[PDB]
Amino acid sequence: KAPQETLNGGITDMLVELANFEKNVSQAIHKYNAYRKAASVIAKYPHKIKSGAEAKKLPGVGTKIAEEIDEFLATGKLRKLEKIRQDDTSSSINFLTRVTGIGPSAARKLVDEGIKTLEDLRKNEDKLNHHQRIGLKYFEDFEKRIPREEMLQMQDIVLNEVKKLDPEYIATVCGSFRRGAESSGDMDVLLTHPNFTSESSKQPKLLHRVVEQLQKVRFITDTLSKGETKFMGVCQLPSENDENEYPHRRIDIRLIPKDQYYCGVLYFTGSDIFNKNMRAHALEKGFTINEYTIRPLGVTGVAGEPLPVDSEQDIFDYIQWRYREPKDRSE
DNA sequence: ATGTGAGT
DNA sequence: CAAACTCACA
Ligand code: NA
Ligand code: NA
Ligand code: NA
Ligand code: NA
Repeated sequence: KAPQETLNGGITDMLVELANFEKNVSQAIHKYNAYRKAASVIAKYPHKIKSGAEAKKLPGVGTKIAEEIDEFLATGKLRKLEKIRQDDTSSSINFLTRVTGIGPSAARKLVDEGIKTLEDLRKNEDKLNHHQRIGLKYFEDFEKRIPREEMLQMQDIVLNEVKKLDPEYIATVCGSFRRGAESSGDMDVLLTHPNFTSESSKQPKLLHRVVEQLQKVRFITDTLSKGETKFMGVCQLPSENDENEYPHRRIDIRLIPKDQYYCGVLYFTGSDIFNKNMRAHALEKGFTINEYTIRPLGVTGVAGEPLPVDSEQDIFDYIQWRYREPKDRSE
């Protein structure tokens, strides 16, 4: 058990790095696609590949990748990948990409202009948009881990402010934090209200009222993006008078229809492996579960009509599963 | 009925 | 989990 391999990680590591190079250093979408699928199919392969020709029999694996595998099998390396690794251009592109807001397109532009380091970026803030400038301002903070006792404190300020606005609101911090992790890198809040449903007249101000109120108490300090259903921004714990100021953190807040809430909470509580195991069991029972709904499945293996859900428990009830605590949703 | 770049 | 989905901006 077993579970995943583990058996050809060296090959698949090579191909994924090659894909990332071609996607976002070269502008070569087809090469990127081909490496990605070749990596994915090899990763499923239950035997330790001993030649390029053995890999070649797989669909997705052609002559060029088979030859790269020989070189990598024979030597312990691929010269082509050692050169990419040593390449200043590609390394600079990948570093700049760590800034939230900067992606391959803006990274290519910046490196072509000689912008490669944080210091370089901190001297050319006029080349960046608001998202990227906020990404840069807090670059160090946004790579920092977030202790659990911090997440909890963050939890009951957004939970409390939301209540004092209107007790009808339901807000939940999901992600690994919900499933019990000793640290996260981000806070992921799911928000809803009884008179926003998938059939209703929308009412955009549900999300804005809570965002505004969190800025008002100085929890939210910056905005990366903000629409009628989705907010992404920055928050901070209140510092103690003077002394140590807490690092700034990424927080997302998402408004979801009431009749779709618990499927979202379920889906964004994870974990990824749990989720896969759960939708797999659902299929065994004749149900399909996604982030929005759970639907029965018909004789022809296809049906719909969302089932009523006002609880995580309800989803479990339908697939005849004992309710699983988030605390034990690792697998 | 804008297209792309990003982030999740 | 990739894919689709939001949102920002040129
Ligand atoms: Na990125
Ligand atoms: Na300048
Ligand atoms: Na999280
Ligand atoms: Na996240």
